[PDB]
Amino acid sequence: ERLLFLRSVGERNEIGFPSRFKSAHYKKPTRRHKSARQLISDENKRINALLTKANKLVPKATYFSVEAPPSIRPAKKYCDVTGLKGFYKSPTNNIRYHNAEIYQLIVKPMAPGVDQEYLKLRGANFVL
Amino acid sequence: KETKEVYEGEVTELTPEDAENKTISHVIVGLKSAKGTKTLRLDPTIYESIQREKVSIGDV
Amino acid sequence: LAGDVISIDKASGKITKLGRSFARSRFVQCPEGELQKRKTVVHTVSLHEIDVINSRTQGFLALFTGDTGEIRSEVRDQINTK
Amino acid sequence: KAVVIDDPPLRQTPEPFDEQSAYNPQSPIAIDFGSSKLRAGFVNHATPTHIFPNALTKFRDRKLNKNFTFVGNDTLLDQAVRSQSRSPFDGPFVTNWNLTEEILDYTFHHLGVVPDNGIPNPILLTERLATVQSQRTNWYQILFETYNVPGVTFGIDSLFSFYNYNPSGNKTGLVISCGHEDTNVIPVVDGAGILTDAKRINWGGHQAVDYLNDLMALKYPYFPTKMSYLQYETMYKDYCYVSRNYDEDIEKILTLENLDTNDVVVEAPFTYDWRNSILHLFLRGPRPHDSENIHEQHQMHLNVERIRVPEVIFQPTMGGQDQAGICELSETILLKKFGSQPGKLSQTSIDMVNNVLITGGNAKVPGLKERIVKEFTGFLPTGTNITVNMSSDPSLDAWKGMAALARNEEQYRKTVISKKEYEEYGPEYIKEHKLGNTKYFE
Repeated sequence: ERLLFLRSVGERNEIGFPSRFKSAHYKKPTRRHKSARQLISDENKRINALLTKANKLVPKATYFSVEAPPSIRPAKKYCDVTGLKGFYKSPTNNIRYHNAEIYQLIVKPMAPGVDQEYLKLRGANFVL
Repeated sequence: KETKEVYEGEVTELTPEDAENKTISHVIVGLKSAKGTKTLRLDPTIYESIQREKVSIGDV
Repeated sequence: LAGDVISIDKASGKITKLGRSFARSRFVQCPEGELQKRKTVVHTVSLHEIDVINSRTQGFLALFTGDTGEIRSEVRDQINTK
Repeated sequence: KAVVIDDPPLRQTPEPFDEQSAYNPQSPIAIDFGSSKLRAGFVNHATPTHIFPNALTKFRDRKLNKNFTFVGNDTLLDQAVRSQSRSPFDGPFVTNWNLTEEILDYTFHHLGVVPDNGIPNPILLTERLATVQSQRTNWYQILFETYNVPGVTFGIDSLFSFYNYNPSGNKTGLVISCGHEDTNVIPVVDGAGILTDAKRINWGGHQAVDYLNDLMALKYPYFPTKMSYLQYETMYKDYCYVSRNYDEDIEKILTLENLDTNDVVVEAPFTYDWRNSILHLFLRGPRPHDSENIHEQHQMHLNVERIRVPEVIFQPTMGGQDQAGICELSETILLKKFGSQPGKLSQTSIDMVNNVLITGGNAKVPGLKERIVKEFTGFLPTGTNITVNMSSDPSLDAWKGMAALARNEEQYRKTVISKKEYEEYGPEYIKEHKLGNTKYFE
């Protein structure tokens, strides 16, 4: 009864393989999912190719040029597990902690392989 | 009867213009607080007092 | 060096060496946790010291050398109002 | 003050679909290919007729050919097809183009347009900033030779939003968009979006919900049940706001007098003093922990740091992206560019300050406006008047930008590209109209 409702909205919806909203002279060529990172990669390759055939022409507006630059003022340090002002950082696993209770209850008994998980949120998951 | 006018805030900019005639003609210093910012024009003696206090960029 | 116990003042940039810790190789025990701690120090200063300080011709060294030289009345009345 | 539990469930829509058979074969179609929400409608109507989450499912049913119930709120009709629903729109831009053709076929069914050749109407397209050229060639293909559209123009949706709330088209202003996936700040001079000067932040709202998921998972590693990502957006939209100033709040955010009103606890669905311990206050809030109670094992004590997930827009360094925040971008734009120097604002910069528009799907968070005006008056000289504008729905205003360019006909002819120009110039051609993208080179 619940399944037949989904089918009911389905036959309210379906379009056959020759679609009505079609150009009447088109079909589907080859189409694979190409990675967005790969799209940025070969866009970079195309601008690099164009610039290297141009100089031997500053780009006016690309995806790379409109990316925001890094900040010039020093970034504020925060505690990695509690989010407060991280005054201290552990010398073993490089985790910024708030105070003594945090350190002795979390940072010292922390299992290996999760400090990289904490540093991934800050974008310093050094381990690769 | 005297008036006391004061300037408070952070040194964002410190550009000493020389205009020799080795000796700086004037220094343009911009201050900044929570309510806004304001730029000042200062003589050589205030610049020498600034170098006395070891004021750099970012000091209140 | 390694093994020393020191006190670092962040605001004034003053370091004081409290002493070497318990390393066999002066000896003072290792301090307790919770660094960057709030410490309240209560200061008691006599009015004569403020009178000597506020008189600009006398440094604080007149409190020890004992050469104050007839501190005037206007610095004293300024101190009393302050 | 008794503890109240909060349920995280989202119900289903029993009425997903509706359309009208009558249509105008001359009136164009206004579309918005939104990441979080696809918006559709005609020209003559003021508000968009169809709003949809831009998602599809390929529902497989035995004995009935395994292709059912594709696009719309019918995905929200059942929780199972909601869970399997695949939004094709990736990080930059969409990956699966025939999936997009399924969306366009569905909405062309839902405007009720009877098909004449491919499409008998102009199509009003939205498009992200600084698009990859292969993406726009695929757009040219999927429009022109797949759907036979007479004319398509595409531009930055926030620029159309800027035009929508200042319809003269020649005003000077600053627009800051906070979209679903990226957010960006564009300066506009004389109604022309100068795209050499704009900057883009790779955070958006997708990564905000991802950050909230990661923090809530790391805070409670031994949580019994798993909590859904739709429930994460429910929790994000419900309990989140932006601080007036982040720097003095975080010292006070675990003070005991603060936790009475700051902390709200969420209940997951199911069927050595504590005042000295700051872990107890962080993990379990202002009521003592009941370690035996099945409610407390399923209690999600957030709002201890509800400020941290919206605040990463102003500082992307907690997000891991080494990009300057919105405040620094505003410093560089308003005090170093268009002839303005620190201490002397040019007239264009003062006009940009006088008209600041913020828009997008991520502007629904409270507290953004006062933080923006206080950060702006932090660095601007005294007496510089700052006027910042908000919508009733900041996400829905790009569709009104579509309607506004559809109204203004003498401006509409400049933006519209044709089939003849596309075939003459190839897919590597973009009109450099002011309310849209510019050429990659001079």
